[PDB]
Amino acid sequence: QPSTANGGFPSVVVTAVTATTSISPDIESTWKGLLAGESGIHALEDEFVTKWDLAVKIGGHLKDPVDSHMGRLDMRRMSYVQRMGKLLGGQLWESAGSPEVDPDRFAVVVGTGLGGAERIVESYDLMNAGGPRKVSPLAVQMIMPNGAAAVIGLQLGARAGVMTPVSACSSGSEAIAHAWRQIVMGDADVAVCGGVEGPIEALPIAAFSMMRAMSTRNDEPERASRPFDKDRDGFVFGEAGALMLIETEEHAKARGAKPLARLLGAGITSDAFHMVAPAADGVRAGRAMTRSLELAGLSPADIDHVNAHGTATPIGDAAEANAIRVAGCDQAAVYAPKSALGHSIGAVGALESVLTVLTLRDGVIPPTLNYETPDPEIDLDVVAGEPRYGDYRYAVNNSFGFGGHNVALAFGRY
Amino acid sequence: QPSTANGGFPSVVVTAVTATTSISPDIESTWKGLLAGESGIHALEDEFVTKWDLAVKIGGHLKDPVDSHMGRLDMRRMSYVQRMGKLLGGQLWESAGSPEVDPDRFAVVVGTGLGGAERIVESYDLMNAGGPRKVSPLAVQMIMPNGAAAVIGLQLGARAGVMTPVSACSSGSEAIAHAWRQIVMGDADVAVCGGVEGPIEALPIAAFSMMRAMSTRNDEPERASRPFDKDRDGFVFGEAGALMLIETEEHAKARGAKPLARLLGAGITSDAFHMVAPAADGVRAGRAMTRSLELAGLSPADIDHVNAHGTATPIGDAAEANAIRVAGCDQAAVYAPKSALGHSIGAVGALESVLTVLTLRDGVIPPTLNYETPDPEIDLDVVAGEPRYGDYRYAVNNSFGFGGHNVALAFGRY
Ligand SMILES: CCCCS(=O)(=O)Nc1ccc2cnn(C)c2c1
Ligand SMILES: CCCCS(=O)(=O)Nc1ccc2cnn(C)c2c1
Ligand SMILES: CCCCS(=O)(=O)Nc1ccc2cnn(C)c2c1
Ligand SMILES: CCCCS(=O)(=O)Nc1ccc2cnn(C)c2c1
Ligand code: NA
Ligand code: NA
Repeated sequence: QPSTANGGFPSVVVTAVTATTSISPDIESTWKGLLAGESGIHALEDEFVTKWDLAVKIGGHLKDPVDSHMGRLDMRRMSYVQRMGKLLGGQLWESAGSPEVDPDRFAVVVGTGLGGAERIVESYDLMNAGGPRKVSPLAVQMIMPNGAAAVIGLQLGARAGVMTPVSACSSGSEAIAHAWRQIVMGDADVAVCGGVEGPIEALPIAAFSMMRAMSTRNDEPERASRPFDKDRDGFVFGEAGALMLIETEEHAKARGAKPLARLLGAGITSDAFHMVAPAADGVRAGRAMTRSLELAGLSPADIDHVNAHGTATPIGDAAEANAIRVAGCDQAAVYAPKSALGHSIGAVGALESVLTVLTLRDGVIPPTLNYETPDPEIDLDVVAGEPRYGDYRYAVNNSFGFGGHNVALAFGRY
Repeated sequence: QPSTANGGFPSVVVTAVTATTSISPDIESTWKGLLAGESGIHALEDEFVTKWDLAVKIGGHLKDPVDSHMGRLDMRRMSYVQRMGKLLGGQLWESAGSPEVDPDRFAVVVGTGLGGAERIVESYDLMNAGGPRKVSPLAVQMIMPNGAAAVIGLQLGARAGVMTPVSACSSGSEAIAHAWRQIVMGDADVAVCGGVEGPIEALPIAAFSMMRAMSTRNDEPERASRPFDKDRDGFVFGEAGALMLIETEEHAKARGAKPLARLLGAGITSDAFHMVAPAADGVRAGRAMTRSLELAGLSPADIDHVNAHGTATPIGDAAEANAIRVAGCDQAAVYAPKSALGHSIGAVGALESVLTVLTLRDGVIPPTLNYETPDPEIDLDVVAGEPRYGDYRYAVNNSFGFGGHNVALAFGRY
């Protein structure tokens, strides 16, 4: 049975990464800030907080707003997530040395949680105001959730598939999983993959708050996101988008690209348990980790590091602790980046996949912020206080999305 | 290099199908009507046609509306596409003999074009009216585009992955492609797959009409959808949803299920050409057909039948004729079901995949309606007049979606 370790799958490497976060528009500056213990989460200055008197008054807007890079034309022809995708797509390609690749062996897979939803309301207002002919001929291509991936595939010339998986919090990780599949099955040699997501506004806060999924620790915003802490009380929004470039090792060697890590396997399972709550027993989520190991050719003892999904909801962190144990990975050093960067839904799995790559590259795990009184019922080796330098050889990034979608990505040091 | 023909991939069969269309809620009755030359497309009786004086006054509502099967509870807890998914999911399972399968080897892949979009506007109205606490705690799970797939996976107990690809008109075909991948890569033994889509309303008509993508032949609704006809003038909406059950041949034999056809291979490519127009040269779209043949282990000469994407836009049918030629399949007998059933976007590839199965099962192709003066620049063997009974051994179903997403599915007679 084929595996990465036994050569049954081609070797696939990560050759470039890009991300915009609440800490910085530069991924290497985000990484430096994480290591320094910085948080992207602050008091929301937006007028809409006072207008609605929202329960949640904290979150992390992008440090550098996407639209500060968008002129009038882009603001009229693209939804927000398309604008963010176009921005990250060009940054990534430049960071990769702007390679000339075969378009027919080049795929794009970019997940997102929702799509161009703000253009739905706008098109509906324009039609109420002025009739059907005041809907833009660009409305369909802006609204459609595949729009961000299509923009990037068109911008970079990808003709071996342009795909958009939608699985809430796991969308950006699942995109990297399907890009890995598209390469190992032979349909592509190189792929841009990741996730983009919209900004923090009042309706998103209201919608997730009404599930009691969100922290309300407004007095101390940087202390609010507390994954695996006894005093956690839900997640915090932190805006983000992230893409990575993956390609076969032979493709990378032939064009002089230095891999940052290896992408060794990917597991996708489902809870079939509840529409928003994860299964308490963590069994299917752990099975996604196991599956990524099977495809990589690893055993649980090889896993030095787990980049947790760790949203800091009470039930989510408890389910994930069971999953890590179920997968036999609970000796691994655990990092929960949402402690610092918050939750960006459809982008966050991609962002955390980039962070996992950087952990393997630099042999260091940033501290999980606000991990001060460890939850007694959770016994994980959570990195905290200051970065932990260590000999990390293999790592799993977890993403467990609303709807019960479990994605685990197995990465290796190059 | 592995293929279905050389045993490199496990044999995968189609064991059950279900669909709701503008002709009938029963797939076998839809099939009978298609053979009899029936059209689902009629004059729209909806008040909103007069209210807005839409250019387009024709379309095919479902013969049996989804919500005539939905009580008060389902109407409050699910978006439309989730309600349609729940309806089709239960019908499919019953039609399959309600098998007991291993949940851990059971996947769901259901595409859709947009998602629970009507609940976005509703949640936003509820918040304007009564503040953030009058947004439902169910809003997130109703809005999220993965919601229909999650509903079906939860209803049927699928724990080997629940996935939602979004690729406009190719969403329902791409879902069947990823379900086939999930089985042949070893992650699952059985999968429910297909696509669901929302209903015809005024804003969707306005949005697609402003691209000049839609027929305006309101005087003769059943004559309006004219794929490959010289006098075509765009597509017609025809509501639909469709799912099929696929499983390994060994899984099917072990539980006494009679396969209706074989699912032999799937090709996914992209145009990277334009956000809504297909590439004129049809090259990448043809390459998707070729790729499905490579994975099946077939040559172009084996392809007896092509179930065309055939939307009846001027540029779309011309591009697809080039694609079929590029793929070496232009001796195949061509059917364009949108001539009778119209375009259901995210569901239509799944519906047409079911129709391809039935063509192989029954050795017959329904007539392409309204094919009366063949376009001189297109030279395809378009079935027309009355059904063509023939020895169809292998067939390709094409779906080429807005955004440049090309999916070809290779099917074989069982
Ligand atoms: C980290 C913030 C996540 C917010 S969200 O999950 O509700 N996605 C989201 C997606 C698209 C748009 C367009 N406008 N808006 C406001 C959007 C929001
Ligand atoms: C501009 C309208 C925002 C819609 S919302 O406020 O209800 N947020 C939202 C809701 C559901 C999902 C699933 N994925 N994602 C990202 C979501 C986001
Ligand atoms: C065959 C009709 C296709 C219409 S459409 O492409 O615009 N999809 C669509 C999807 C969801 C909803 C919810 N309400 N409405 C009106 C919807 C419409
Ligand atoms: C209830 C709001 C309807 C939004 S709409 O009228 O603009 N139609 C619409 C627009 C884009 C896409 C992509 N896929 N699909 C299916 C789509 C459908
Ligand atoms: Na993670
Ligand atoms: Na077709």
